[PDB]
Amino acid sequence: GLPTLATPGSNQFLTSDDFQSPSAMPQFDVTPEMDIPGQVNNLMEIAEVDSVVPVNNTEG
Amino acid sequence: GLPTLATPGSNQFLTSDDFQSPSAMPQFDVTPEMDIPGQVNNLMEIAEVDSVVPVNNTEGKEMSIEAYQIPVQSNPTNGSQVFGFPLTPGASSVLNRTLLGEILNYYAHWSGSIKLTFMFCGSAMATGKFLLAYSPPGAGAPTTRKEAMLGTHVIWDVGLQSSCVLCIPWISQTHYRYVVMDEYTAGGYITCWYQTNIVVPADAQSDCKILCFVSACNDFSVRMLKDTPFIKQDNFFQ
Amino acid sequence: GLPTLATPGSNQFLTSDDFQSPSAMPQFDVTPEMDIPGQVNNLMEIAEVDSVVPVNNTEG
Amino acid sequence: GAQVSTQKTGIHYTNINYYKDAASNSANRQDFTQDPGKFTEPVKDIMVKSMPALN
Amino acid sequence: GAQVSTQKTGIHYTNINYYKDAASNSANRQDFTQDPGKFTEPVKDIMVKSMPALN
Amino acid sequence: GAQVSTQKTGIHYTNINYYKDAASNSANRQDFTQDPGKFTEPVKDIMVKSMPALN
Amino acid sequence: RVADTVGSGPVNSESIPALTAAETGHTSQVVPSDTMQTRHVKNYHSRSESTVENFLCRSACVFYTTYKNHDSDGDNFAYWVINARQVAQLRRKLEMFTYARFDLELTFVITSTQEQSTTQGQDTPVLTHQIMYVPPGGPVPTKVNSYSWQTSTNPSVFWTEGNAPPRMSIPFIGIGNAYSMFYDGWARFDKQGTYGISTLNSMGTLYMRHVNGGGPGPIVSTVRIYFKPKHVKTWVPRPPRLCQYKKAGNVNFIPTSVTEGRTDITTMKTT
Amino acid sequence: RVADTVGSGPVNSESIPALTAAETGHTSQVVPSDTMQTRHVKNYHSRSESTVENFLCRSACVFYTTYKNHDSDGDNFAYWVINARQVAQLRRKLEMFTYARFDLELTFVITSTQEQSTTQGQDTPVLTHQIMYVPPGGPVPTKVNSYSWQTSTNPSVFWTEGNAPPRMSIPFIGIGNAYSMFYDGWARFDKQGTYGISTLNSMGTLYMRHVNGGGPGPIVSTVRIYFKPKHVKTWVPRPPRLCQYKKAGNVNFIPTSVTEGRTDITTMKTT
Amino acid sequence: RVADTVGSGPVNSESIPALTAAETGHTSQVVPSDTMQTRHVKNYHSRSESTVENFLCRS
Amino acid sequence: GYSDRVRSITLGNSTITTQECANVVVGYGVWPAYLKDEEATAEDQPTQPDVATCRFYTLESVMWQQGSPGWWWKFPDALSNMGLFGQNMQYHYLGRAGYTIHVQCNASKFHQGCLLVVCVPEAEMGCATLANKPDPKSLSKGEIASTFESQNSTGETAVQANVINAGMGVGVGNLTIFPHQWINLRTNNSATIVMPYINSVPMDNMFRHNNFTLMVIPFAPLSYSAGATTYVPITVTVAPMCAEYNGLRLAGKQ
Ligand SMILES: CCCCCCCCCCCCC/C=C/[C@@H](O)C(CO)NC(=O)CCCCCCC
Ligand SMILES: CCCCCCCCCCCCC/C=C/[C@@H](O)C(CO)NC(=O)CCCCCCC
Repeated sequence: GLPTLATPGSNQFLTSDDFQSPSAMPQFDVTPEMDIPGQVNNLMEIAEVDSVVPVNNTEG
Repeated sequence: GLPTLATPGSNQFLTSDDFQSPSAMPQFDVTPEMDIPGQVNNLMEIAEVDSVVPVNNTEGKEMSIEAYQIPVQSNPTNGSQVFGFPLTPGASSVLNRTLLGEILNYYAHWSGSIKLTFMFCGSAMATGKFLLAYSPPGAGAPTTRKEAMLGTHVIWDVGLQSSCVLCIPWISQTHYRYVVMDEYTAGGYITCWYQTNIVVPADAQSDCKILCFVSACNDFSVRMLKDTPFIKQDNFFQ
Repeated sequence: GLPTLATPGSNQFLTSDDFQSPSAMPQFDVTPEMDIPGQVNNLMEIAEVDSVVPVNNTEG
Repeated sequence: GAQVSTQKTGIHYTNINYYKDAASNSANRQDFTQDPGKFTEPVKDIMVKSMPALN
Repeated sequence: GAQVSTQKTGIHYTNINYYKDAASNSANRQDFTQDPGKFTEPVKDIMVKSMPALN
Repeated sequence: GAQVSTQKTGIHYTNINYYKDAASNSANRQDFTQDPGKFTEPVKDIMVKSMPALN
Repeated sequence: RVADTVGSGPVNSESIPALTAAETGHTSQVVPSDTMQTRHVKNYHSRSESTVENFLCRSACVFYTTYKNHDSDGDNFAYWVINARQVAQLRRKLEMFTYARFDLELTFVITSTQEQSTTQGQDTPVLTHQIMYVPPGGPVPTKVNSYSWQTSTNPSVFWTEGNAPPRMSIPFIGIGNAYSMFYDGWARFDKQGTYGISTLNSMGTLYMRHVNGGGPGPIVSTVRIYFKPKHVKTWVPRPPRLCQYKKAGNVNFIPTSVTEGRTDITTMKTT
Repeated sequence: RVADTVGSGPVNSESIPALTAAETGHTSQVVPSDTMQTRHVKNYHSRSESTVENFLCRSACVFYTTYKNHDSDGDNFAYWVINARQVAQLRRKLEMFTYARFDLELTFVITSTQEQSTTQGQDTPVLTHQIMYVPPGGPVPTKVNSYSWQTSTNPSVFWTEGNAPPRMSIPFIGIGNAYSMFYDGWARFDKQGTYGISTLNSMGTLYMRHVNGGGPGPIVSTVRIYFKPKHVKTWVPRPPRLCQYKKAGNVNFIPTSVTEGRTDITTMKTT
Repeated sequence: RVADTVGSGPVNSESIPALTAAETGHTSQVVPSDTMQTRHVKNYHSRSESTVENFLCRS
Repeated sequence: GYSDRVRSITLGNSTITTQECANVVVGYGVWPAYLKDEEATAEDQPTQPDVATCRFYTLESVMWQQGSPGWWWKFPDALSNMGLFGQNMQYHYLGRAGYTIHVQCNASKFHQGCLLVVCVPEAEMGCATLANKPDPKSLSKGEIASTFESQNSTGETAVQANVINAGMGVGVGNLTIFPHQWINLRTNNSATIVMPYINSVPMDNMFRHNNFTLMVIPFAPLSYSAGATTYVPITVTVAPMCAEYNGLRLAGKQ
């Protein structure tokens, strides 16, 4: 056995972690990717779009 | 000690994992491999094989060998229907229990073309032309030789070649279809009709029987493993 | 800490395992090997030897 | 057979995939593609800022 | 002395065997052999689709 | 500084010793020496099978 | 990374960078360099954290259930039909895109609580659970001990309380080339019956249960399910959900105001 | 990977791709390109998940037992004769092939439950078990403490409750060049006596037992055995089991219908 | 690994592979090729598990 | 000058002719052949009778009827009484061999019906009575064909012969995974299979183990109009191929 020293944070569950993990479904053949129009890569491409502002959000 | 940080999933037991593990029997000398005939590499090589379909699984006949006997005879009218079942290979009382059906019931997703072979078993003196047809889902189910004929079909004349191969091609909005009966993933309808009544000479049987075999084509595949709904159990056996 | 995922069989004790383990006696100087006659390498060298069979293991 | 990628800074980090199914891998966050031209300027006609949208 | 194999996709993964008995290794799932000719067409006589099975 | 040895089959496995005392190492099972001539034929006189043990 | 600012001086031309025709539907590529003088600014800001991948890649509870260690009649196990619309948080996030494609990272947080009794001499051993996934069509369990828990094919996880939470990875199991977040359609070709996303929905059930009863004392365990999309792909952006959610199987809502009101169209003292 | 579709146009020939002689026993290599016009479709679908290896390679419970921490007379340990026919799930799977060859991955899930009493002042320490395999011919245990548990040669596993489930690997221990799933033969050369697979069956017993009694309070532990074939080889396919199983030592069954019935030979409304 | 079998045909000689003098204390190196006809058999069997090391190496 | 119906097979002093056939199904694509030195365990030299044993033995015939559910013949044994085959079979502990099975049945252009001819290797069968094991006589009667039933079999020690399950607890209509051919009176006349040695061991005893069973089940019931010949027999002819034997001794079976 290769000598190991566990460090704090072990057996911990961090919502925003990012580790590899075992696949519950081995050798699964995913359905091929298609080319749907209007793909988004970053939430900013959204915010660069114009939307109407409810400036007169007054009295009802 | 080399610093280690254990991640979630540790000391967990996942049925479908796949790690190395210590051998309980070290340096064991396994018995040499022989060359048994008929080796299988994939469950598909199975489903590409034909098996008889119990199309006439009607009124108690599922208990008899008659379940596989499609009735055919001389009629005083044209266009009469011979039989019909939905392209729902997975959960259909007719198909689901075939070789193809059995395999399918161990999965949840499927895609591919199907081969339906028909074998006429009447006297060699008997004749007749049939119309085997597949109508994709969308409209109702064909109820006339017409309608049925507006679909994908083959007209099978019974000459020396007593076996005709209709071939249900894959036609779906999606790549795969659920193995269970889901209307989203409907499969369509398979029907057969008299193109030209069974003609026979004197002293020759008017009624005959047709056998039907189902099997998958070279473009067929399956996904998502699951237990069969077909085998139950109450206590451990003895 | 290098991310680690323990697999089943951990902290288990298998009679027939075969891992390295820490020495309770460090740098111990073992007594030199001598050349005793009749060394055995495999239990078969034994079974290839003849022994008398009690064929007449009859009535007492 | 590992791979080294740069970290998120203002130095790299080594990495190896231990599983056979690519689905087991970690999220690819070193990604940075972007095309706003889909959502803005989706006009068949290219518009010059200096010019008017009617002439 | 490791080995790199490709993953199951629509990138590889490194791997080393730590045990002496090959039985200890993981299931070989990267396998993909297939011969349906055993089960279908097991006839001593090759059949042409265009032709009839009786002539 | 590791070492690769073949496994027990009908492929190898890498291995490194982490301890300083050789006694810490695992059992050497890849061993396969053998001399039955010690126990059988321990006669100073070589015997030909075809011949008799008295002549 | 973001674009840096360009040095701008005074101008005098027939060029109209300040005026366009929004009626075009094209969004203006107007920077501050136009309509005003600017210094030069090398901008280093990165959009790295607003990437679709990062916006979604974070574990979120999607549901949870309960089950007792005891109960005659079996009946002491739970199940849940996989789906991501019973929780407000994540649903709204996923529903900012019409179609998406991604792998999923399953993480379960199992906990047990003990309830009041009269039972005495209780020295309860560790608790071991079993979560079993059942693809659609598979034989479903009836009692805490029906044969189906053998999971000869169905994958499942066994876990002993006290250890790190369980976790697995799921590939993109969609039938089509992507997951559909919305579906303005019906199930049957005669528009009769189910209308809504509820028709594309069909991903099997999840079964939980105690393996060992522990003690004779009453216990109640709760299983929390956490999704976490990975390797993401998103298509066709949509207006975030304005009205609160009302049902898990449909879009149904009760009309909501566009925002909150203020006193005048001139009040800076925002609400 | 699967085969892709070929572009097909209209035809007019004496070629009969639509007609054969099933009486041949040869299965038709008829694609949709024949008997109908087709577009060209590059098919990427992979059969990867239907490989014999993947169909079997998944842990499945094959049996389980019980034993108390206490009992005078020894008699508080269990045993089980290794065999894979006491469970319906896996048996049917393995029985889809006549002969098979493979390594096995053993995984044990041990749990303990405490039963009602009157005992007081119970502060029970951790439980440690022992599973011991006994090849056929080896000396079998009599009481919870007979000398044979020394396992000087027999391999076994010691495990403390609360940790990851125990696991080992077993090589292909068959005598012949493969495991036999069926055996239309007898044990003795005079066809007298045992008939069936039950004769090839002979792989030793498995013994379980508590190492420490824990406390004086009554406890009952249960051991679940899980097999998981690896590096698989399969020969001669068979019709899946139609009738339900009735015995573990033989093929015995009570006649079953080929499928379920419907109203007419024309009813699309399947059962 | 074990020794494989040698192909044997019929014999007629003054050679006595069947008879020795056990009084010698030497064990006979008699294979089945002598005293009977045999086919040829390439034997792959390994003695790996009967090695002194493996016989003892078990807790 | 030919028809893929025509056919002439010869082994020893025997010869088979086929005026109406499909093709010839060949085991699992594997053609029978003598055991190699690489796959052997028995060290003694084997006997290869050849012509004396690898020839065509023709079992007792059986009459097909409008009700006949089916027939079956276990195989290692069935030839236990055929000339020098059966003999070498009694004097040896071990033996291995392939076969050429030829089922023959003929009617007129006015008769109709359809038989399924299969070779089920390792066809273990169940008992009619859950608690017991079917006695030997119920399993095989040598050259005498055994019969399936069009209903449930009854008590004691018989075999659960109901045809729908082939006495193996499966769906009779799936037997088609094993080597087979169909005899469709309308277009057929005979069926021919070439079963190679199939077993998990290089050789086996022949009286203790039946490495496969031939089954002839009619899916399309025989029929004919009045006046037509009423007696339609079925005849099985089998020929051992590449038979080797080992471990010679006195003869019998325990
Ligand atoms: C032990 C291991 C257990 C593993 C269990 C895995 C269970 C599967 C979890 C899958 C979660 C997918 C979430 C994707 C969102 C889609 O639900 C939506 C969202 O509105 N609609 C839709 O429903 C989209 C329609 C697509 C249909 C896909 C059919 C499979
Ligand atoms: C601490 C470590 C403990 C390890 C314990 C290991 C125990 C051995 C488990 C072996 C399981 C083998 C399963 C293979 C299936 C065969 O049983 C079948 C199946 O019908 N028939 C047959 O029986 C086939 C006949 C072959 C005879 C083989 C003789 C060994």
